[PDB]
Amino acid sequence: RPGGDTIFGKIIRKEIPAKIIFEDDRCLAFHDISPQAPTHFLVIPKKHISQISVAEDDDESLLGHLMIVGKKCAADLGLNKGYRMVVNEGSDGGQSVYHVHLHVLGGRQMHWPPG
Amino acid sequence: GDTIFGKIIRKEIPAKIIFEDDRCLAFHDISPQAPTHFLVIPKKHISQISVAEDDDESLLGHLMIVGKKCAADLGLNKGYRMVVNEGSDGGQSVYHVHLHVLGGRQMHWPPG
Ligand SMILES: CNc1nc(N)nc2c1ncn2[C@@H]1O[C@H](COP(=O)(O)O)[C@@H](O)[C@@]1(C)F
Ligand code: NA
Repeated sequence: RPGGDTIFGKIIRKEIPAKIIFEDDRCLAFHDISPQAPTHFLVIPKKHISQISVAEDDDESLLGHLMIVGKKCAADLGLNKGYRMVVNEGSDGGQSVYHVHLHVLGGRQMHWPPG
Repeated sequence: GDTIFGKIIRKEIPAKIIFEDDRCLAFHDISPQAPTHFLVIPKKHISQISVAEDDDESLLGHLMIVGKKCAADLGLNKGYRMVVNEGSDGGQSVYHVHLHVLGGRQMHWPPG
């Protein structure tokens, strides 16, 4: 299925509702359902890639496009003071949905270490 | 507008370099927050992700592919976290774009 059958594939195909911020031919940006900050959204590719550890060398442009879209959405949402971009990989990374996604958190002071 | 990461790229100060190519450098972080904590930075000086242009997409994605390849070579088979901090709220320390890659322990949520 185009986009796959994880909850993110369903959101890509408009089968499950989501709060969409931006959409193009390569990616979708939408608000996280359990926000860990005043502003917390996700940017996902439309192409299904299960995890960053299995991304191909030709996925570089797409992965960079997730970050460019994440920084554009953050500026459009008024995050003028900054934000944190996060990609979780596997069990130690805390990954719970196996479809690559970039978290963007802002609206508050983010702390160190990042988890 | 030089930065300490510019001195590392230029080999003017020591760093434990993990990998280098013609457009990026990966090296262990001097103040590690996990058993394995390294950075991947572009050689081109982009001060922060908020000012990166559309033409930089391939270079930014290259940081993540190099980061995931370095993590595999460093034995992070149980997973890891990749982080990019922007500005004061993001907790950005050096004004040279850097991708943090942290593993070797359970990463917690929220991510700071
Ligand atoms: C109702 N859904 C959720 N509710 C609550 N409370 N926490 C959730 C939900 N989904 C995920 N998480 C948390 O997000 C983290 C990052 O996951 P990923 O985005 O990188 O895949 C996970 O480790 C989690 C389970 F702590
Ligand atoms: Na610099």
